[PDB]
Amino acid sequence: SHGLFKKLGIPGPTPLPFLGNILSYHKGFCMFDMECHKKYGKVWGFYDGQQPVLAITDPDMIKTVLVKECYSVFTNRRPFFMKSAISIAEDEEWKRLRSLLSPTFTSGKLKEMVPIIAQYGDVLVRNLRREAETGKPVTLKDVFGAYSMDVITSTSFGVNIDSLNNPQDPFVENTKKLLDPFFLSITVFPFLIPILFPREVTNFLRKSVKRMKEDFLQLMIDKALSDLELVAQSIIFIFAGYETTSSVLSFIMYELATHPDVQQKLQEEIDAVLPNKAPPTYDTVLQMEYLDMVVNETLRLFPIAMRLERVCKKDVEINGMFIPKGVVVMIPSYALHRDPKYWTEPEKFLPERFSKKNKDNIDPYIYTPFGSGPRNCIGMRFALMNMKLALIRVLQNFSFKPCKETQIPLKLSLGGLLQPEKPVVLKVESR
Amino acid sequence: SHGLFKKLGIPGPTPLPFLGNILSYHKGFCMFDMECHKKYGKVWGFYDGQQPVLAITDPDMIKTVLVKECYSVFTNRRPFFMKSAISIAEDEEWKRLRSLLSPTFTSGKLKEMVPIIAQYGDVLVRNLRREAETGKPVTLKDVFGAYSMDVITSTSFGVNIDSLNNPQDPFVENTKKLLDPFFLSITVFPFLIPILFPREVTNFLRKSVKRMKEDFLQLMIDKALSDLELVAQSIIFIFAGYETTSSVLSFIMYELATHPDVQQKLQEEIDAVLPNKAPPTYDTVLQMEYLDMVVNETLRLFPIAMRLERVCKKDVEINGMFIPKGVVVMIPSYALHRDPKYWTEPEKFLPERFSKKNKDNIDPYIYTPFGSGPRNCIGMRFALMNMKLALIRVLQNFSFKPCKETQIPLKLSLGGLLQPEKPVVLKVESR
Ligand code: HEM
Ligand code: HEM
Repeated sequence: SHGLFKKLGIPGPTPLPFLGNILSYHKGFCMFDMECHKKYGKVWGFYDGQQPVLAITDPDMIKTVLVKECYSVFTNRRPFFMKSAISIAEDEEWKRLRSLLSPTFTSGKLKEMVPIIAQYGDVLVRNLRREAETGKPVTLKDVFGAYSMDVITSTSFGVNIDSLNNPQDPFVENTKKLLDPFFLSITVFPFLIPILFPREVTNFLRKSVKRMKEDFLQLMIDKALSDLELVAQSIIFIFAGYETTSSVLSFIMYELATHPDVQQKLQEEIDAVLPNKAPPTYDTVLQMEYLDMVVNETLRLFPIAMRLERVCKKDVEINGMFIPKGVVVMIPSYALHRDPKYWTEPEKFLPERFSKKNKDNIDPYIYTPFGSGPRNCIGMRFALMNMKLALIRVLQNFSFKPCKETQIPLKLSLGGLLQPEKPVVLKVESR
Repeated sequence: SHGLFKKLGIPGPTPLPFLGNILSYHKGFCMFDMECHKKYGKVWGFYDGQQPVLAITDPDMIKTVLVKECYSVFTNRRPFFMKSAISIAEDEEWKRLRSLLSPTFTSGKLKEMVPIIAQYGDVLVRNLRREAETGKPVTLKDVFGAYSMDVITSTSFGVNIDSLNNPQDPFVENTKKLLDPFFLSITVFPFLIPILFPREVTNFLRKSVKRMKEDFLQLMIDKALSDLELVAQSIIFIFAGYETTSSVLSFIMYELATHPDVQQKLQEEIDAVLPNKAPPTYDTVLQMEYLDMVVNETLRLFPIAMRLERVCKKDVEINGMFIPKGVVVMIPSYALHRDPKYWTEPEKFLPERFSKKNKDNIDPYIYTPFGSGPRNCIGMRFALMNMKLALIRVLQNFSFKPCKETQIPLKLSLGGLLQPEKPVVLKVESR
């Protein structure tokens, strides 16, 4: 089906048989999208193996894909027991999951979780203090991974542990048992998908559900919600709240160290709203406008999901172009967030973009770090609050500086995760 | 997912891992269904490999599966360039194909084809005459296969050839290039379906389309109908009108020879409506009530499609039982057509079942030789007329008797086609 886009008069790189365009992935998903946007412009088509993928960059078309024609045509992502997971689930079954999980992520239910995750903010500082007193730079991912792992367990299960100081709490190690060659192989060869996580891990969770069959799990329990449906959601939660939270935090702290003006200016906002290391609260966080700007700006530079995808369930025509059924429509968020067409000096870190003065000039469909429409990121409010509560406690206590080992400029990982090439390592000084 | 039916409280044979229930196929699809109906009764569940299949035998439930909830839940068959074929096509794309082909199979367009296929009835007789004069029995499949191949080409393409006397007319041989180990392997292992007809054959057809891109093909041309969409339909047509037509004709002539009372009684109906070997016409065929009864009764005994299947697209509850999504619902036509619950002496051949006196007692959802609902057999009227026009010319000229080589009782093929175990071979005498 390599002839498809040329049959539609849609430009794009020339697919090779079988491989499609995946050989262009050597520069990384995101550079491909950026090279692609530069030369083909506003729409282009490429092949993930034999799978055609249509990339759109027009905000009207995007709104039509993510919001307008969502339930009708573009309801699902491509599929590539976890078929129950809300992100993989499809059509009426996704709808069902989403409707049952929508109240679990209310602004409401977040305010109740704030005293819980705040506490792990206090734990991050002590671990940070341990290293700062040593006098020497830190590998952010180990203390932000420890923080993010601690938070996500007790939020989804209510087990109070300390990843960084409790080596093998039996729940700790099994949580660490998470993990590409696969993806690339499957992108070109998804035709071995109907052939193939440790059965060991699902059990201890499906088991662990019992101790609650007696956290998200309760709010979820609050067609019947199959216990194993419940397990599929928690695993999606654990991966979401782990890998994303620690990565974004690394990216923020790198931007704060390389811009001491922003960091100290953020430290001032924290010191006025929360005088003398006052404990962060839910209403308080929502007051810190410059913190909101610092977070949104780091997510503009580093949208960890990179792309947003929808399958075209039927032959349709949106805003004047014909989308055949089975085409994957792709919104290249990364490339869009760095497009001189919509952003000034896109490579620069300028939190003032999102000022109450300039936030209104921003097209919500160009800026999609959490996606948009009914199928956008459900854990958005929680993710933002999880990260903001960590930054507050940290900048209430420390200031961060680059070191000889700080990789400046930060280079991105060549693979399919959005993470630093080299781990962010910064000097930590107690204020 | 072998635990699924026991989790639903649905009885059925005990699946083995991987294999599911396919080891029960040794007796043949149809006997399995019949053994199954006998012991589990009105609903049962079995596994084609890992694929759960729910068999229903209640006429209300069947109506709900084939007619009521067709477009909503049970729109497609299981999928196991031919994705364009109308029988394999799905949802709005099937709808599109069906709507474009509906007028091609009108009662109207059939009346125009009658002079065409009548002519090949005259050809069958000459070939039959050749063998009858020899004085000796005939292998029905060779002269009914020749007839059915001749008819289907000129109906779908308008090429006047004589399969039995033209050895290798280039269109003849390529048509013969049609053809189970696959099915069974794929039933248990459909998980290699995303890995795999001669590319040679599609070409000569996709090519041949040109000579008409300048028959069904025109009526079809009479979203755009992709030339290759056109090719997918014709191949479905060629297989339909070949293998089914010749098989049913064999089955009819076997029932006519083993019941000379019916055959001579059918010969009388033909001689009154069509005096002195008068040429059959469209209005004339539709007058032969006992011919209609003989055909319907042979199709009751021998529904060549055997089963009717629908995939459950979403979790629903029909007439009081819960059908989860992705379950294949199966209506075991064969077993239903031979169920003492609805038929008297089901093994007997009694065309009087369908008399104008007793046809009204017949439940259209128990008797589904062509299926029912929007997705029933589209070539039904044409198939019936194709066979009736052949029987008329034949019984206008010959009477058929069993021989030493006539396999009485007729045993059925153990495989997955519905055909005689041994080829029907009958003595042919000129009247
Ligand atoms: C800053 C960290 C995160 C970012 C940048 C992020 C971003 C995204 C994006 C871009 C999408 C796709 C939406 C679309 O295609 O329109 C998504 C989906 C999703 N996200 Fe996140 N996410 C983050 C953290 C989390 C967390 C902590 C959770 C929950 C614990 C979560 C739960 C989900 C779910 C369930 C979906 C799928 C929603 C659906 O299919 O209906 N995310 N996220
Ligand atoms: C006596 C010979 C035949 C018999 C017993 C027969 C029977 C059947 C049956 C039982 C079905 C399935 C319907 C359902 O699942 O509800 C079917 C489908 C179909 N039949 Fe036939 N058929 C015969 C000959 C033909 C011929 C000659 C053609 C056309 C040339 C044809 C075209 C079709 C098509 C296109 C479908 C699929 C319809 C759809 O998916 O919408 N059949 N047939």
